Amino acid sequence: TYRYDAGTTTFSSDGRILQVEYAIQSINQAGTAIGVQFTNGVVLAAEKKNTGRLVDYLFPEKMAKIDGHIVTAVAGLTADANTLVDLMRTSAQKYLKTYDEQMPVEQLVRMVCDEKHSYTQYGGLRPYGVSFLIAGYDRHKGCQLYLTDPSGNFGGWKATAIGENNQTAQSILKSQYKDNMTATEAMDLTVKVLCKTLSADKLEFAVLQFREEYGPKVRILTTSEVDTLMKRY
Amino acid sequence: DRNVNTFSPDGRLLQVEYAIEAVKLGSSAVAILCPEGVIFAVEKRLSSQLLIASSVEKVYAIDDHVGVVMAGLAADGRTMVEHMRVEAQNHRFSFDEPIGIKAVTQSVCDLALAFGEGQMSRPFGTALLVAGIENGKCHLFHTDPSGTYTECRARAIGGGSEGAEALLRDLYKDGMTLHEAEDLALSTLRQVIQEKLNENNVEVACARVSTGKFEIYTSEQRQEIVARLPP
Amino acid sequence: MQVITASGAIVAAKYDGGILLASDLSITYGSMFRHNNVSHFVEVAPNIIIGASGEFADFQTLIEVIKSVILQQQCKHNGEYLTASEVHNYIKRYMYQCRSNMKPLSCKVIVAGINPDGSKFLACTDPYGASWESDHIGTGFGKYLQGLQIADVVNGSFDDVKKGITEVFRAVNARNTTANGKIEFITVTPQGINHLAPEQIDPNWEVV
Amino acid sequence: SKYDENATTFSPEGRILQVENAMKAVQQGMPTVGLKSKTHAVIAGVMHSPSEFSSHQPKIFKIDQHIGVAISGLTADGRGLCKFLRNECLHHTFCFGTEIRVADLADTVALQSQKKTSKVGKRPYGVGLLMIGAGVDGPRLFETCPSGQHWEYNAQAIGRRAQAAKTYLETNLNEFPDCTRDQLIRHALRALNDLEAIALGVVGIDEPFTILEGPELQKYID
Amino acid sequence: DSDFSLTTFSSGGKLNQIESALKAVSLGGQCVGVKAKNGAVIACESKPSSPLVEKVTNLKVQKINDNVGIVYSGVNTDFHVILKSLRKASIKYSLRLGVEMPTREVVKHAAHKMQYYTQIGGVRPFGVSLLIIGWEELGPTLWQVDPSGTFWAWKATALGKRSDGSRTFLERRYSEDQSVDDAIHTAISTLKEGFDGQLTAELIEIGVVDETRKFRTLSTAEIRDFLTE
Amino acid sequence: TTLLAIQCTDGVVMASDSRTSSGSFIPNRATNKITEIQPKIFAARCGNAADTQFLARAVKNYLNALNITRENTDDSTILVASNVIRSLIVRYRQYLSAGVIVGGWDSAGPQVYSIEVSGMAIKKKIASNGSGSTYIQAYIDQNYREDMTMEEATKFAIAAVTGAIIRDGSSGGVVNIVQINADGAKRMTVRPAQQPFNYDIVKG
Amino acid sequence: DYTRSITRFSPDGRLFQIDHAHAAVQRGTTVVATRSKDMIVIAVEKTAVAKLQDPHTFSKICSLDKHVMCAFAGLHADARRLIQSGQRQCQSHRLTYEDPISIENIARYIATLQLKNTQSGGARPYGVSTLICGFDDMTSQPHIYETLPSGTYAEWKARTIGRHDQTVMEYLEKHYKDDMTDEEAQKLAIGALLEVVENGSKNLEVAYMKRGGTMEIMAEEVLDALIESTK
Amino acid sequence: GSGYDFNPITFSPDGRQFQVEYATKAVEKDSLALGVKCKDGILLAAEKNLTSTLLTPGGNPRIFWINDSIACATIGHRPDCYSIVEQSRNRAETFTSNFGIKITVPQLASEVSQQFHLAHYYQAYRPFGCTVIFASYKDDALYAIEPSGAFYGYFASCFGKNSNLARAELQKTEWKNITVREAVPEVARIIKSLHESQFKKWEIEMFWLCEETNGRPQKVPEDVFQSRFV
Amino acid sequence: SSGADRYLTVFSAEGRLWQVEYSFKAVKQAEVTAVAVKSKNAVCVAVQKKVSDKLIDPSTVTHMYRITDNVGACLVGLPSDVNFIVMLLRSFANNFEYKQGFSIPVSILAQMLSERHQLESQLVYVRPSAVSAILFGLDGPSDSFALYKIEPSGYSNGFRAVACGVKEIEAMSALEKKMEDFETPEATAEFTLSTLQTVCGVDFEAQDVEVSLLTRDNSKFSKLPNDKVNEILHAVAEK
Repeated sequence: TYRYDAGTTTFSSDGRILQVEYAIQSINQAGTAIGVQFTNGVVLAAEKKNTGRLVDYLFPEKMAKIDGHIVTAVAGLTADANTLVDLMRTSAQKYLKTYDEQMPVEQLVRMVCDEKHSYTQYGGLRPYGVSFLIAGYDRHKGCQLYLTDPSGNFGGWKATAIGENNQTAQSILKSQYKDNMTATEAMDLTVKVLCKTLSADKLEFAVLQFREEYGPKVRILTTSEVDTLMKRY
Repeated sequence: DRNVNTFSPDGRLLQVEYAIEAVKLGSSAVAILCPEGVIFAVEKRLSSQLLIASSVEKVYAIDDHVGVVMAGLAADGRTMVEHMRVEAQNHRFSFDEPIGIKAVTQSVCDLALAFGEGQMSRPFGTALLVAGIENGKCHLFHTDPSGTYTECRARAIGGGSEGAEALLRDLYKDGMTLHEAEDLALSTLRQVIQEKLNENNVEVACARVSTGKFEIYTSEQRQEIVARLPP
Repeated sequence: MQVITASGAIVAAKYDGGILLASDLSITYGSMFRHNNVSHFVEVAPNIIIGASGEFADFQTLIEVIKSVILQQQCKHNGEYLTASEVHNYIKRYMYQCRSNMKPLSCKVIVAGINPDGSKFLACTDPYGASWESDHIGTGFGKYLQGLQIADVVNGSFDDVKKGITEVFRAVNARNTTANGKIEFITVTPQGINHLAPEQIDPNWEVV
Repeated sequence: SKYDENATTFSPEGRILQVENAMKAVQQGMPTVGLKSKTHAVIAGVMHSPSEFSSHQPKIFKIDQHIGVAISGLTADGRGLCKFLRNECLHHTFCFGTEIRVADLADTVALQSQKKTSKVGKRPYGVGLLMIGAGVDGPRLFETCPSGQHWEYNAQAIGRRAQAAKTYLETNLNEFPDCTRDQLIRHALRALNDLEAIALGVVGIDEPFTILEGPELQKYID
Repeated sequence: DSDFSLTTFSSGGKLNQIESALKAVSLGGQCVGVKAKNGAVIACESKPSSPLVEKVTNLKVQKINDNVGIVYSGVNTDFHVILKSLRKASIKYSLRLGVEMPTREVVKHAAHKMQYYTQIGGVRPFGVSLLIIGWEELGPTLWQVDPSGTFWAWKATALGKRSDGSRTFLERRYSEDQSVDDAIHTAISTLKEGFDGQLTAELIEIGVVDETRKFRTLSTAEIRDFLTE
Repeated sequence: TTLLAIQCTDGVVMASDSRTSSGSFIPNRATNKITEIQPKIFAARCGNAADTQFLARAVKNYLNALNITRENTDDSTILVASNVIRSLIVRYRQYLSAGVIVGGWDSAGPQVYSIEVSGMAIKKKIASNGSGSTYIQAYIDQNYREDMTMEEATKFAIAAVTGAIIRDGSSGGVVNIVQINADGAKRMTVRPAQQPFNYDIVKG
Repeated sequence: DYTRSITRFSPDGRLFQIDHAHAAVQRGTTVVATRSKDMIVIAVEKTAVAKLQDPHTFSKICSLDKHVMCAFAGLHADARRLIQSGQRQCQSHRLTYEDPISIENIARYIATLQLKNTQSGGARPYGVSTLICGFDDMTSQPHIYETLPSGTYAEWKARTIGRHDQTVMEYLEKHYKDDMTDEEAQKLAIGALLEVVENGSKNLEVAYMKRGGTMEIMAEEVLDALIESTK
Repeated sequence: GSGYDFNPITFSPDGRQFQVEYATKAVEKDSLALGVKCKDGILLAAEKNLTSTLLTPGGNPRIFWINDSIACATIGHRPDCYSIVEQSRNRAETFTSNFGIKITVPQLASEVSQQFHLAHYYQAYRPFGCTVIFASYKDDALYAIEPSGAFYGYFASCFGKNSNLARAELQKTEWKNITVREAVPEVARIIKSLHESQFKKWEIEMFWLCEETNGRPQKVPEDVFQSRFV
Repeated sequence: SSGADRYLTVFSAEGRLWQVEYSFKAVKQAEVTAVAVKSKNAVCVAVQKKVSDKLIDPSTVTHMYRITDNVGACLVGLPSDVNFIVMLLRSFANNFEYKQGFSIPVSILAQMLSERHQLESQLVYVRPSAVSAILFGLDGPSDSFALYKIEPSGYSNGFRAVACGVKEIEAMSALEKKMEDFETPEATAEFTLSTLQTVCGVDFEAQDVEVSLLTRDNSKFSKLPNDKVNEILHAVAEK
């Protein structure tokens, strides 16, 4: 009967999928996740959703390694973000299995975004209320950072920010982001943006770095590493 | 709110009636059947001069002998045309004969009510005029979104359908010639449109008994009909 | 087409008053005389009996199917039974569908009935779904050990058709290894189906 | 009104308002009359005329060699039901080799429409049938309704103007049983006031179902 | 049709069915968790509907596998669904990999199932929040999984009735260097604060992952000893 | 295997050997070939132990299914068990190679139904199955009496299964007897020492 | 599976979901496709990109095949799905038929995807208008089909989609010529987009497919030269 | 029901299934059908208020064949009545297919109440606006399934218009102490007494499953009882 | 806010499944009360038997049901839902016996019913089955009388004594106030019927109540015949 159906995959008078717009709002009310693309790699830095003196910072709530060459930061619902992270990991491994090559970052982004968009356009199910900052490396586009939203729309960003106070982080990145940054410089910029738009415990970091011989490596900074990075700032 | 399959308290399928309205919003098309064949004349609504008129097609050759002209949603009419072409070629394959005009019209109409909810989501927003040659006899049918095909001798579908019917009521006769059928179709189209009728804004076609073929008129033939028109 | 538990020969033949079917009441497991007093015929309608020669498990499957279909049509038609023609048509279709599904019923099925129009209907569907209507049908060694005894008297008096069927089943008892027991006779007449007393049809044993 | 949204929703008075809306669709169809005799059945229908230059859209259809249906309501629903009826006839002939009975076809149509009303998302057939068939069960006339029920009638009138035809049939009801095929056709034509718009399909215990229109019907128009 | 999500974003970007399921959790019976240095504890108020209830027949503190145990606050029946799913997932994990499902993997599976029911159509979210305790390489780990499928680790927690006051009480009374004994005492104390009337051993269930890495549900006798110690 | 179900006036006597044969090896010499479908429905099993045990399992399942929607659990249960075994043997005719004598007691009294490996279900007062039953056919014919009581039928069934045991390599061991009357089923085991005769009747 | 009738006729005969998909297209960025006898030029306005946004490999322009360029206006993910289907279809046409898919055929396929979404229960319409252009063969005239969210498609001498479609289309009509050269078509598209872009060099991108060639993005230097020549 | 009467699977705040009792109202609107378990058999009478005099007198059955031994009187929404009749025939046929025996009216009643219950238990279905009285003399069973699916065996069942007065009258007669042949006059008396004068032409479709029919569902011969009334 | 929470089994703003509680109300609409007492030596369930007509066959108006030969189920609630849960419990027991090879325990059957009620209270397209099920019987593996009560919510718990129906609250109060470790099955049956009679407020006759007293001598489920029920009722009236 669809009496209580919300018509999730239905346009609104303005031509917007209301469920996708509300998912975007949910993201904008979530912890800030900033991505900064430096010379060889990308620094992702997210605000943990679940913090407090009684919370145990054992795992990255928002940072999720997708593959040896791709890491992600989450803004919004960490649950459906985890679902899409599982799908992204499976897609990267399927690409590796098919081609014996690490999935190009844009293809993994396209896959997760096609999942999101399939939820926005078919099935009458709510969209994934998560925005991903997918940092990655591939031989084609070098090191990349992609911002993906619940609509399934993604774009490459040298630097960007999502979540709470994402506009302030974006403005700070515009003011201070420079090309050809070093890993240290980009980490400092991300820490500065996070602090200016918001504590090491609450914050989590992940540096993708491409070395010529070692390849692309994802390193999600632990509590102690993030504490050291914050104290450096 | 209510399902697309809802019957109104009057007993009308609300979505079918709304699809008929969508047809009423479509380009005017007039089919005139004469003992010498049947003629489609459809308005091509050239919104811009950069619009390729040849690509804006209401007339579709379903088969060598039968064709259709659309009024309403061009894409839904395209789906109906695809079904009709598949069914005309399937009939040619299954029975080694051209599909009957009634047969292909009924085939496309059986798809009209196939919409549902809880298949298509909605009725077709296009009405068809299916004119063809079956066993050397010219047949013409009109189908509405309800899936109700009725054989016609002179029908009009689209923007000026009511006005075209009023004009044909005292302009169409059962013993006209092919030239007279062309003149009547083109005149009815001109009088039930909001633009001038030239070889570019009109698409003409004929299911001709003489050739037993549904041929869509070239620019020269449309120019000839336009020139011969008295006004 | 595997026949482990086999119903033996059937000899049906039209006579003036109906169809006289005959068959031993024995099911043979291989060459063994396994079961006795097992009617190879099942009355499926008041004027329609069905017998089968060959796999009796397949005959039971078929009889269950026929009875289910007859019950369905009785529900549709206020208890009115399918005609012998309709029942045989369904048996033909079912057995051909089973041969086309590659799970054929290894039983030659005889449908002997009286159609509502009073016409004697004697038809037979082989395990392959090949079916035919005859005035007399032999299945198993009732077909082979038959000669002209039935053809010469088919549609004759009940006594003549009974005598011819008795000759055929004397041949069957003499020359069929799976022939065991008395030969039950069944008259499908417009007045119903009558199971005549089974007869021990003895081969002439003065031959020794 | 609020209960009139689905064929699955009963109203507080135990009614399916969408089924009644499909019924009203049928009632707004062209007049259709059916008559039954001991040996013949007839369905005469005033075929709809959407325009003066449109041949009257056929409503008297040929289903089985001895069954014909007059569809009143949504023509496309009637055509889908006729495809279903052809499937049932084909399967009955396949299974038993005999022509299905019009009573069995009426039962199948009733079941199909009842299914269309017992599940959401699917809609009652806007079409109502007058199916006449002369089989082993004799000549039988059935009015199949969108709700999913059929009524066996000696005579019936459905669609618009049906009241006058129904009254006329009631007046001559007791005559119909013994009336000859020609007499039955004449009764159908009288009961069904519009000539060319009137088709008339007649079936008999012996004769197959055949449709007469205009000239073929003139001998009985009287 | 069924497969339309009844958990959908509202105008404010909030899944209102998620908040409703969290409310169902908040009326679902106080359950506490406390991470010790050498283990973790999941206690919970298990006040039976009647004394005639047989406690062992429906226990809120449950074992998912040898190393992972689970308590819940919320709807008992869909907690049992989640628990069957988690035990099945850990058995599948052992079949595939020869070891019990890791604590974090059990938590991620519970979170995935809850998120699934938050997104698929025809279903409501699970009205339970799970406190899953188990060991990992770095030490004991208490985890909370919400009806939304969002999971996160805790040092101490309360989920059910009066869980805000219980969480404040844990903030005040929880310490990092607690032993499993002290974690059990802290969980019992938190239950006492979140429970009115005499808090006895039969009214609470305690599960513990201790130095041995194995989850065990303390019997009523052990709970009595802890209450009297 | 030897199976011999006798429907007596006062009950059903289902006798069998206990020998499962794997070629010339007896993996199970104390085989219970008469499976208890229900307290008074038993399935003497002949053929592939896997197939016949699946048939017993599936007929228990089908008899429980029969009782999902009814309260007269004791009605037509032997007949339904036979019908179900027949349907399973026919349906799995390619796969299953199994013949079941389903005998016992229900509301309809004592009933024995032999479902042959072909899937031919027949109600019998004396049903026999298995390679060993062959050797006792004439014996049964000359020693079975329709008037045998459950005691007389039990003695006769023990003697017949003992003859089949002696003569059949595939039949051997004890005689598993099930006596099903209205009051229930009693199981007996006639070990070779208690059997009426042994190998010494062969040529003597 | 979800099969709600998302797209249904309104009482006035309009598919409001198609209207909302058109609104989504309008909120999409402007594309202009222009044709010279031996060239097809698609100029798309780059969305306002900050200094922090990578401007490479995110153009709205795409190649459905070595002979088929595509550009879109509207929801980027809807258009991504359409482009994926269109590329799969071009390869599928090559598989089924050795011939490359005709621009009419591929434009029909994409418009039929949009039509199916307007007809499929539980499927939102594609909020995407697609300018699908290319050459059927070496000797075939360049084609520029525009497929709308409604699933209708029409060939155009020059067309625009997205925001400012009115203004860009007016510019095209004022400045279109029957036999424009490659340079003239490039200038037409570039100026048509220049009228409604805050910056010429930055906000504007161009991709041209010459006869017997593949999709080719304009060099920034050559694009700037053409922009300055237009101004 | 303040919105609790549109979805069949929706309970009222009081636990009422409003769609189910609307189906029950559909049953109540229909002409009364009553079964009586007699000593010689079971007699299913069904009042047929012929709306049109043109209806075939020997047609429009309210009582249907389910088996060679099971009849089904129907009350309420005739489409649902015949849908349930065909589903009961299918249930009996499937029962024979599974178990090889004929279903019993109690078991058929359970299996068909399964479908009744599915109507208002799973979404997307409509409650069956019908009560079905299955009578079998072989089973000595007279089980009525109500639209909810609540099925009960009856000594004398009755549903439809004036079914309360009909039940009261059926109480006055010890049907198991009388035969179906001598129960026919009593049942016809009850139906005629409770019959509404709004219909001048009407019938009493009377089936019986008795020793005379060998338990078969047989419409009572017109010689025994003339169903036609004017 | 949409009203799905009050018509479907989705949580309300208070996190309550309104349809589940309305199915509790529908259970109470059965107008009968069931009291089950499980002692060490027996489990007696007594559910008052109300027949609305004299023309309804009383044997068909039952709330005791054989699930398995061992497990009985006293189902209180909507008669259609009661029949559905009877057949569902029987199917659960049959599937369990087929997969596992032994008769389903009362505890596992209760858990399976709880899972069905959980899928009803979670799947919005499935109604909560308005049945309070008192599953009972002698579990052989423990050789002890299991007595589980499963609510329409699916809340399943083993009980030393439980009640369902209209007077479930009063019956539960009486049970938890006067329960004992009764020494004999006769004592258990007397207490069960006395509690039911007291809470119902009507002196019962055997016809007016169905009693299933599963003892170790008779562990198979069966409704006690009216003579044994009358003897129990006389014993109750004896004190």
